Amino acid sequence: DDEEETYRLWKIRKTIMQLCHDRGYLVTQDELDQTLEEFKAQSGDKPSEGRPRRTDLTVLVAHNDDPTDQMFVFFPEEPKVGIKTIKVYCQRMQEENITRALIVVQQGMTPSAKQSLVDMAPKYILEQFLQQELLINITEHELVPEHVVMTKEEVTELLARYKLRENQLPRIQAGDPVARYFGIKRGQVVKIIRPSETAGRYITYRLVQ
Amino acid sequence: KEDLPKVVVQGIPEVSRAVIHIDEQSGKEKYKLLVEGDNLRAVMATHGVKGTRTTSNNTYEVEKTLGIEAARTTIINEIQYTMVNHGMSIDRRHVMLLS
Amino acid sequence: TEFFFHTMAGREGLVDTAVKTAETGYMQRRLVKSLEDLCSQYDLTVRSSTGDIIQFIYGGDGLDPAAMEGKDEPLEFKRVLDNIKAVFPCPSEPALSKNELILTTESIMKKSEFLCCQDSFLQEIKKFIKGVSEKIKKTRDKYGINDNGTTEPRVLYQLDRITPTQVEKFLETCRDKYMRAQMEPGSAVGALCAQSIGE
Amino acid sequence: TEGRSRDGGLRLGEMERDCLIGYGASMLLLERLMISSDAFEVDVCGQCG
Amino acid sequence: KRITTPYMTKYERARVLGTRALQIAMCAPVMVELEGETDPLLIAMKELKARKIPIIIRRYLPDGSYEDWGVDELIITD
Ligand SMILES: [Zn+2]
Repeated sequence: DDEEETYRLWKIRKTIMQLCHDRGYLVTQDELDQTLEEFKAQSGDKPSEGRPRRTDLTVLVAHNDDPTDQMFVFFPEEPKVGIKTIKVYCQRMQEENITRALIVVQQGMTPSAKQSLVDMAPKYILEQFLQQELLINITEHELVPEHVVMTKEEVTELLARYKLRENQLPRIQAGDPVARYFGIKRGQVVKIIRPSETAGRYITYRLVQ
Repeated sequence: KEDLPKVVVQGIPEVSRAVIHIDEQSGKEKYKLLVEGDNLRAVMATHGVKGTRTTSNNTYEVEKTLGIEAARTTIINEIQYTMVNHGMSIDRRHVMLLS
Repeated sequence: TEFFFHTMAGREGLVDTAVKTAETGYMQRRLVKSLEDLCSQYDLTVRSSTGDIIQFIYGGDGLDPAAMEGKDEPLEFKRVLDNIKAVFPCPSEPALSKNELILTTESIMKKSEFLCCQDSFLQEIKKFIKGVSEKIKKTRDKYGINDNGTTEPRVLYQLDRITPTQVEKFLETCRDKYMRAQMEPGSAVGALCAQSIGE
Repeated sequence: TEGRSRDGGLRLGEMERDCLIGYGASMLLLERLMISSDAFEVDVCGQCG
Repeated sequence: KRITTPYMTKYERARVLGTRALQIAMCAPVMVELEGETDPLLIAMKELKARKIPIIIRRYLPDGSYEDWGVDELIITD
C-alpha cells in the first residue's frame, strides 16, 4: 500500500540530488538520469524498509572547489522531531566533522528544536525542510526566472558601472524560497534574468538581506 | 455523536470545490482543472498534476511559495488581465513601474 | 407596468454615476500620494528621493508611452515603407533584386552611426528586411522576370519595385523615429503612472 | 477669501497640484501656490533654530 | 568624455526660455535683430532659433558629477 508514499520518496531523492547538482556539489549524470524503476531496484519498500536512513546521501562534497566541505542529508523517521533528536544528529555531525547538513521532517518540529536551529553551532549550518516543499523543484516553475549567484569581483564591477553603494540596490529576504534553495548567506548579490516578450533578456540585480 | 460526522476523512482541508473546465477550439478540445481554496502548496503536492504550471490569482500565496520574484509577475498578469477583460487600453510600461 | 419596470432599470444606473466616483477618488489619491516622487535620471535609472534604485532602465528599454505609434511598439514597419515609396517614386533608378538588397542594406548599416543604436532594434529591422526580400523573390519567380531589365513588358518591374534611394531614406527614418522616443531625463514617470491608472 | 459673495477667488485643489506635477512644471507650481496666494517673510535665528 | 544624450530635453527648453526671457525683461543686452517685436518671450524664442542664447546648462548626475553643455550646441527640434 501507500504507493504514493514510495513515489514521494523517489521524487524527494530526485529533487534533492538535482538541487545539490545545481548548487555545485558532487553530483554525476548517471545519478541524475535514474528512473523510478531503478530506484525501486535500489531501495526496498515503504512497509518493508520504512522512513529511517536507507538511501539518503552524504557524498555531497564541495566537488566544485574543495571536497573537504560536504553535505549531510538526514531522514528522521519520527513525525515530530524534538530537541533530543537534534542532539543525536548534532553529535553525528560533530563526530563526522561534516560542515553542512540538509534536514527534512515529516510533520514539523518542536518549539525547542525550532529554537535550536538558529544557534546550535555557528560553525555548522542546518537548513530545514519538509518533504512537502521538495515534491517539486521551484526552478522548473513557470512563474520564476533564472538566478545566478554573483561573485565579489563582479560585485565591484557592477557597482563601479553605476557608481552606487550596495545599500542602494533592491532587496531579497533570506527566508524567500529560492534564497533558501541556494542557501545564500546574507550580504551577497544575485543576478536575475527576467524573460521578455522578445530575444532581449531583462537583467537585474538584487541584494540579499 | 453529532460531532464526528463532521470530521474530514479525505482530501485537502482548505479546498472548497473544484471544477473541470472544457474547451473546444481547433487547436485542442481538452480539459483543465480549476480550483478555489487558499493554499497552493497542497494542490501542487500530488500525483497527476503538472505542478510546474500551477497558478494562483491571489498574490500572497504565490509569494509565500514561489518567492517575491514570482509575486512581481503575478501583479502584472493580474492587472493586465482585469483591464483587458474589461476592455480598456493601458500601456504595459505604465503598470510595470507599479509592480 | 412596462413603464414602471423600465424606470426601475433607469434609476438603477442613475444611482451609479455618483457612487462609482466614491472609490475612484481615493485610488486617485492613495496612488499618487505614494508614487509621485519617482523620477527618471540622466543615467537612465529610476530613483526615489533618497537616490535608491527602483529600475535600472525605465520600462526595460527607456521608451515613453506617449510616443508609441504601434501597439505598445515604437514603429509600424509596413506603414513607413509604403509612405516612403509614395513620396519618392524615383523613375530613373533601377529596381533591386534579392542579392542587391541584402548587399545594400549591409553596406549602410555597417556604418558606426547605426551601431550606436540599441542592438535589439538593429536586429529587428534586419528581420523585417529579410522578410521583404523573400516576397520579391516569389514575385520574380512566379513571373520568371529576368533581372537584366530587357523583357519587353517593362511594366513587369512595377510589381515589387524598390530602388536604392528609397532604401537609404527608409533606414534614416527608422533611426530618427526610434531616437526621438526615449523618456527624456527629468520626466515625472511616477505621477504619470498614477494618472494613467486612476483614469 | 472663500466665495463670490465676498470675492474669494477660485481654489486650485490638491487634484490640480497633481496635474501640475505630472507636466514637470516646477516654477509654475511655486508661482501658483506661493508667490500669488500667501507668500510671507519671517526671521529665523540660526543659532537656536 | 560627455555621456548624456545630445538631444535637448523639453524641460531644458522651458527653463532656458524662462530665464532668458526674464533677463531680457531687465535691461540685459540683446543680440538677435528684432523685427519690431515687443514681447520678451517672443524675443527669447527668436534668440533660440538663431542659436545666440548665452547660457550654459550643467547636467547633474546622481553621484554628484556633472557635464556642461552649451545651449548653442544641443540638438533642437520643435
Ligand atoms: Zn536664537
